[PDB]
Amino acid sequence: DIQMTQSPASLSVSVGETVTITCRASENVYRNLAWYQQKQGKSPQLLVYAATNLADGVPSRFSGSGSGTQYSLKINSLQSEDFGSYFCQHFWSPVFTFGAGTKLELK
Amino acid sequence: FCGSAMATGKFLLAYSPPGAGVPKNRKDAMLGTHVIWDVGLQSSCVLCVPWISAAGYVTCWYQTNIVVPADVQSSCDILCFVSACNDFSVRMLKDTPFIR
Amino acid sequence: SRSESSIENFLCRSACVYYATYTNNSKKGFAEWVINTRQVAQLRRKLELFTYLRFDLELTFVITSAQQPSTASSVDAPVQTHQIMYVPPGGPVPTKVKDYAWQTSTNPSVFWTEGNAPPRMSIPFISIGNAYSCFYDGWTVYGINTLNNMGTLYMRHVNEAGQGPIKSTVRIYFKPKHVKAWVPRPPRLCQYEKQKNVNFSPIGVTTSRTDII
Amino acid sequence: RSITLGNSTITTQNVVVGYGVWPVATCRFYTLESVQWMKNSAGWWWKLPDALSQMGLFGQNMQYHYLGRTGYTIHVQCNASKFHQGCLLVVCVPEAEMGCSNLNNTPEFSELSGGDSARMFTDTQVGESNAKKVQTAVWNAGMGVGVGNLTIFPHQWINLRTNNSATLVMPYINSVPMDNMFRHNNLTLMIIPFVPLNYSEGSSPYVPITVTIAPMCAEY
Amino acid sequence: RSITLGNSTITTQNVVVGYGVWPVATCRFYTLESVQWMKNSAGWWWKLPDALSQMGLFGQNMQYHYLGRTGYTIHVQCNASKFHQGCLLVVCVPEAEMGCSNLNNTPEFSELSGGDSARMFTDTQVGESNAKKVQTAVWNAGMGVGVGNLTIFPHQWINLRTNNSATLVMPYINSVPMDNMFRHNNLTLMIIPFVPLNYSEGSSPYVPITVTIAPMCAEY
Amino acid sequence: QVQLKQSGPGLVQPSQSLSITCTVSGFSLTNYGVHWVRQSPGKGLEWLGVIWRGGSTDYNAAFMSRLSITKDNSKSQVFFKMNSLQADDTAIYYCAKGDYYGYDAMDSWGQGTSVTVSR
Repeated sequence: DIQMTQSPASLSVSVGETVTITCRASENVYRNLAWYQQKQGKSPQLLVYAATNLADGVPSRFSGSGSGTQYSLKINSLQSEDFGSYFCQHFWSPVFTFGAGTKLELK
Repeated sequence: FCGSAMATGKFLLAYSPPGAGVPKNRKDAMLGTHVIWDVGLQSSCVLCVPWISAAGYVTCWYQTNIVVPADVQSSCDILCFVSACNDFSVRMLKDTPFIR
Repeated sequence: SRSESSIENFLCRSACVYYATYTNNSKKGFAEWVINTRQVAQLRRKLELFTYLRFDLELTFVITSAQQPSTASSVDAPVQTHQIMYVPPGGPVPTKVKDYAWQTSTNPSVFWTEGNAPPRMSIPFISIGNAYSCFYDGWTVYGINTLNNMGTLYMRHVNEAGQGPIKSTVRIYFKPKHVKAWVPRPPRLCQYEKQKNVNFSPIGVTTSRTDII
Repeated sequence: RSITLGNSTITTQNVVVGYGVWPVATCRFYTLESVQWMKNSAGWWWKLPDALSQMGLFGQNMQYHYLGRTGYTIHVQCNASKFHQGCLLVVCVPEAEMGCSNLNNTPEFSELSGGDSARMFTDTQVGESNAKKVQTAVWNAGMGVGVGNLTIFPHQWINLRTNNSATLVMPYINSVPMDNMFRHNNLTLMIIPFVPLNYSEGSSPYVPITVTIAPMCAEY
Repeated sequence: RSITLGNSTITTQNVVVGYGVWPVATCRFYTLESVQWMKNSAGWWWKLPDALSQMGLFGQNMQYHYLGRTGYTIHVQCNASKFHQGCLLVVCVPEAEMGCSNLNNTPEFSELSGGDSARMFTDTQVGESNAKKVQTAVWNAGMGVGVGNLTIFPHQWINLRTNNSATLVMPYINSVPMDNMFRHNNLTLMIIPFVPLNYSEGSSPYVPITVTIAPMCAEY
Repeated sequence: QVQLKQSGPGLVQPSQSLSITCTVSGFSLTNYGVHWVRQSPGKGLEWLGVIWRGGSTDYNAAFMSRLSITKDNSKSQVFFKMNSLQADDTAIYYCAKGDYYGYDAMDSWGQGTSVTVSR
């Protein structure tokens, strides 16, 4: 089966920096990727579907890219409300599997 | 429609005949008698209706959202006018109840 | 020069659409083919440019034989004859080399000895509708359209082997006549995958170059 | 301007008709519910004599009387201010035999046609091992054909710089003169955006697109 | 013989029309379900624009469109052999304001008119202290009038010795030219047997009576 | 727009069956499909199974024998039965709709009901 490895483990950056996050697939997915964000004990929300397209209410700070296997998401400037977990998910073929899940402390 | 000069949109003006119920959706009001009214083309639509001494409703529905360019306010208002189309037929005069 | 681009001069050609072998002694040696245009890839692209076609049909068969390895004792055989049966849509269908469906009445069939001219036959336009449909968005299973069924073909020997078997091949040709087309279509870009339907894999638009300038 | 049919009124002000030819309470301007054109959109499509049937009295004529002859006319208009930019393509393809994502099967019914609800394209591939899903990569346009060659069908460009709307008239195109409508969809309306919608900050971030269908001379 | 309207056919072979004057899928011969005439019978009655409304597409025209103008024609025929004897009276009274059994109230709705089902008379009095019931002693005919004087209304004698059937034609009789049909019943068809049905032993013990109503020129 | 909710038992018995019914609001079931995702603190996120808009279902490979998902169109709820309810099912179960602009991703989610296997 295809596996998703989310990298790196966790970050702790101040407010207003440009951070990056990436996750890797096992075979080709053809940009069938979805990014998720879950705060402390809430339901997750969708931000980037198909690895480029932002959601309807998500601000323009988030940005994603990648094609083939190496996919990545880019935050240009942090705010105080942007911490939490971050998951990448492929939806190419059943079984759909997720990433590992990272965390932003915002020290 | 006394709103901005740039903003467009579409409205329904559904008249429900007496005997039928009030529509609770956009879709079934489209099946009844209505007229789709545009903002960008003209600024005033005319709807005629019989009236006689439920008994009918003149509900109006959002067809699309109001797209408006930047540096224009979004909230717009709408007036309403009433006059007699043809001649009425009154009979048997009485006094008014709008007095002490 | 424009008469080389008319629709009549664009399709009135020939193509080896089928190639099958059958022997006489193996108790199931008989060739079988359903008539459909979607067999050979190069003709399918030339006919899917239009949607509604209406043409007569003209078939020729070239048949040859080959001596299978017999035992001994100087095998001598006379000339062979071949029977080519044609079944209209909605008729009986054989299943063995000896069945009732070969000696039936309303299935036209030819008989042809070797060493002569090849046996041309011609089928007119058979449909309940007004035109064949090379595309059909609808159910009958999806995208089948049982109206444009043109029938099948069946071949066998009319001899019994005496001392040595003989296998034989057949190359069925194909030629539309008096073609009229309707409502053209853009030419199919992606490769063909399955014969029965229109399935495909997604592919790029055009072979790339290095940059815009 | 302000043409009426039955008990409905649509106000207009160019027309492009069929292949050169021209085509009792059913004669009314049905209106599908409008979809939203965003930046990252790919396209929408409706099967034509299926989107009318699940909702209208025309569909009430369908369930009593299967077989019919119809002739359509389609209005498509999107309202946007002068500050938006982008380009659409309104085309009406006959006999759109779409292909399945799985290589060996055919797509099921509920994926080819939402009842008066727009099925949407996408700009990636789709999965194959899942279920009967329509292969909906947009640059092959679902039929395995090049999307640039799609203008051989009757079409009309909507370009928000100058033009604003598009009106089509389609005659009855079928082989059999009388076919059952429940198992057959002869027309297909496609709307594909070539130049994607772009705007500045401050303006509204989507443009609505309304589709108005009105059958003319339905014989039973 | 064999007259047809819409999608129904009734085969006949005398007529008595109104007060001298003569009166789209609704023009069809509706047929109420037949009642059985026994020895000990008393009579039946139907309210006219209520028995059509609960069952027909004419009633489907009623629930959309309340107010209307209609003009009726009624066929009544009973089939019996030559060995039965008895006499009927087919009359069609306008504005039959029946009286209640209780002296201080008015009868309720479900006792004045069964929906296309015949309410039946009786030859006794009825109780008074019970509920809102129609005073249905037959010799006063429900309206407090002498039953012998009932032939001033348009009527037709069915006598099984010679005659067999009865056809009536009733014009629209109302004060207001347009009144709501849901709260008003303008006509009333009454069938009263004077000479009761008698037969010998061996013959069948009841004669069926079929009632066929057909509205003509219903305006809305 | 009011989104979908769910209603479950919350507390179970070990080696049993579970029954969570997810209640939707506003959208149909012929235009969308739902997604069943288990959120666990130990094994992370995992996908369990879906029912597509045509009525066909797909399950996870590790739970082929223990799952059975169905739905009702006009009544507008879905039903799924997890079986045999082992000790590793100490996790909160999510109900989420899919096909966000026809892309097969989870758009909106349920409130989540955490279940625990033990007494």
